[PDB]
Amino acid sequence: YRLINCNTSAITQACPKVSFEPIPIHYCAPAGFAILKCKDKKFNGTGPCPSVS
Amino acid sequence: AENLWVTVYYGVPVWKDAETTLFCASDAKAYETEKHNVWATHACVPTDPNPQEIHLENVTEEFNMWKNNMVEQMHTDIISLWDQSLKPCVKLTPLCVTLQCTNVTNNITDGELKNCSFNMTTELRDKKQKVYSLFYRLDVVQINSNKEYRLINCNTSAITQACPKVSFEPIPIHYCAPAGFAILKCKDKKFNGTGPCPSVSTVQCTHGIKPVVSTQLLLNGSLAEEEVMIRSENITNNAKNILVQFNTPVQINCTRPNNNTRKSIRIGPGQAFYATGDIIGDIRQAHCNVSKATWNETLGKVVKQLRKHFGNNTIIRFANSSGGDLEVTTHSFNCGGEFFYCNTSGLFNSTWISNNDSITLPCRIKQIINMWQRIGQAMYAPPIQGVIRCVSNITGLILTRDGGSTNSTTETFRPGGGDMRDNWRSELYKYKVVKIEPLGVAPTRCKRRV
Amino acid sequence: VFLGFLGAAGSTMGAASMTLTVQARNLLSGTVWGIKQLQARVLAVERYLRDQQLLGIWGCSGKLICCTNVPWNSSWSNRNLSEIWDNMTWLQWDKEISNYTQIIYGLLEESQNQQEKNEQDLLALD
Amino acid sequence: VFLGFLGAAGSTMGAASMTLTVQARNLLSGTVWGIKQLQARVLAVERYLRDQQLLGIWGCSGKLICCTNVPWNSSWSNRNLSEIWDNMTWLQWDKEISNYTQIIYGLLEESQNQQEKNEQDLLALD
Amino acid sequence: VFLGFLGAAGSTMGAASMTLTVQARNLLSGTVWGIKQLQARVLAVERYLRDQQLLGIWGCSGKLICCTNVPWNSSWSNRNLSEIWDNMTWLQWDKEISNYTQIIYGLLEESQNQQEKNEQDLLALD
Repeated sequence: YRLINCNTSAITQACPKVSFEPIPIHYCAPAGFAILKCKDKKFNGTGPCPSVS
Repeated sequence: AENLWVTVYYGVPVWKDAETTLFCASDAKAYETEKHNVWATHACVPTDPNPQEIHLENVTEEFNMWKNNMVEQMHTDIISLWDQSLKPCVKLTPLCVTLQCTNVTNNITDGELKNCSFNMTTELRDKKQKVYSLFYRLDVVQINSNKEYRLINCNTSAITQACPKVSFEPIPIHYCAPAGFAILKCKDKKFNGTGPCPSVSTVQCTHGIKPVVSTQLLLNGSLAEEEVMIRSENITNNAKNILVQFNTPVQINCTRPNNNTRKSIRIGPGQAFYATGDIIGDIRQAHCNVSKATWNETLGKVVKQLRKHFGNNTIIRFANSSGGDLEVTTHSFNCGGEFFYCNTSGLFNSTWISNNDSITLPCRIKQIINMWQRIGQAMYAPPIQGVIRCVSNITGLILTRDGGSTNSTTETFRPGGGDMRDNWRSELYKYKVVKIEPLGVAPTRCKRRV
Repeated sequence: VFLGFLGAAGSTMGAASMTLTVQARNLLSGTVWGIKQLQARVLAVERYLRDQQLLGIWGCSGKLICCTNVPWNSSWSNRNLSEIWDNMTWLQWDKEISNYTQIIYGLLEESQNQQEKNEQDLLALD
Repeated sequence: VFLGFLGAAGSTMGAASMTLTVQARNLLSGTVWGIKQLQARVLAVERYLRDQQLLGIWGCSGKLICCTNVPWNSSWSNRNLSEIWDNMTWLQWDKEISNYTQIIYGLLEESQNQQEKNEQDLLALD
Repeated sequence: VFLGFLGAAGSTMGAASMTLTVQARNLLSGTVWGIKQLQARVLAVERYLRDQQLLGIWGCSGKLICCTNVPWNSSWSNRNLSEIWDNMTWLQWDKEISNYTQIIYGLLEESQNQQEKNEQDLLALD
């Protein structure tokens, strides 16, 4: 046999040091922008929200 | 009353001369040649679709086509543009092996090319590849029986292959100042390159030029106005390379009339090579055709402005370049992804005193090149499927002269130049930078309260 | 008369203190290669901020017109007022300050508002 | 009462324009990946200083709430002071000004403070 | 006797309120092996524009000195006046407000210009 990328591509092994568990991140905004959050619970996505947050 | 003071006004029409960094613009229709960034457009602001130009009066400034530092930055911008448009692609290090070269597969009637064989590494590592290609006599040199060649740059440096999509024909771009800076234009007709310019306008954004890598001639650019331009850095210094700006456009139409074939060569893992496949059919050599009518008048028009630059009664001669490298002896320019080199002997060849069809020039097809004197980088231009053609308004010229000679009797004029900085002077004679200083000051007679 | 941005670059200073606001518009005008604009709009505020700080300390605070209390001590480019505001433009007179414009402002921020903003709480303690 | 930030969006214009000193406190305060936050804050002060100039190249000079001498032209949703100012919300009032707010400031620096603070000059030089 | 920058370090508050145009003038002052400059300067106007921000929202705007219309809430360490200005420094002063300036500063902005500038739109209209 051969390795499978060989008939198409190059390939690179990562460092076994680097771990890969999902870790949380907050997305940010500066002076002039923000992010909205419609606090509806029964929220089917489309429309104005009664108690927008 | 009369004892003067200090009175402050902000937003005054006052600026200073200083040099700094502009930012790109490039229209929005020129945005559409792409090819994974032809040149540099990424987050670049598209040109204000109508770049407002504000005419000025009672405004004077000294422009210069020599100490100008917009030539300085531009000469190293295009170097790294070229560098970065190259540096993530395929290396061709296994291609520095001796190539068996022999007179190309024809029925003689010489050929200029050769049918050349070699080994090469494929997708698997341990197995090699028998395959042959076709190179020009400038792409290879005889390192030392059938004549044995190497890639001519192996003796020098390491090379690269371009990602084939990149379209190399020059593309129009504009130039904008951010706020706090402005751009001034020298809209005059008889500008001797040194002293006060006669007509200034300002913009946030300029016109559209094309990065034309052309030694000797200039094309794809900006024509002159009225009587043909005879400009010099200082009209008594022959060691400075001399520049010209035509009024009449001479129409060119370079072509590589060979329906080219491109070979898919697996030399990875992943890496590939695009080899020069077999030329489809009849064999013709690349060339550039030029109209006879407009050339005959670029003679008489330019000539009579030279007796205005030395003697109303003398004899003027033109001859071709005696020797150097092909960039200066021939016409160096990219035509469709590869570089042409046309023998410029038929032009620089005339004699001048005090008082239907076409023509062409023979051009050599060059693919590998080590341009920009970026000592360390030469590379291979991928083959160009299909017949190539490229047209342009011929626009400029670089040339030189002789020495003392027999004075007033005659004088020679020859081609050369080469250094891509004097080519950037063919458009930068009319552009310089300013910074805005809105806080003026004046002595009226007034004062502020306590 | 309204002849555009920098339209009055070389006419009489009286006709040149008109458009004090159009030149106060394009002092702020709002991987790689994005570096070409990010280092350009950085130097837009740099041509504005220099004057925002200077005028703020002074009796200007705001922009446009701003009287000051500095005697044009006749050792400077002493001229007739007509030889300043009537026969010259911005360019022809900011030429004249240049011999002494490095001397005028050991005063506006250094001898005026250093002292004329500390008698505002020896007086204002009533 | 110090509720928070911008609760008065579907609330009346005065209750909105009440806390004029709340929203202006937390906006400045005091490799790759370290570049997306970098390209966000230098384009977050060029626009801020574009405002710092405009409050100075008009007559206001100071900060906060300045009034104007401009025809609020009748075509712009005219209700009474009490049916606009003492009645409506910036959810229900900004829903009516939008389509023509570009004509109001085709003037806010043009025929006024450009020529107005120059009227201060042709005056105070003779 | 011109003692330099912050040369009134360990001197009386009154004398150390003189050079207000010395520690505020030069707070703006008008590849690799280059990241260093372009990195460090992104901090200069972050700790300067904060000051051009906060003076505007207080009863200040006009630079240097400017008073307030707020009660000095006597829960703070109030002291005798001939034991403050006559003798204290700007280096001994700020050490005291340390333990509670996060409770202290919620007033000039929350109280004065939230109401003392809303006594001006309880002035100018009808």
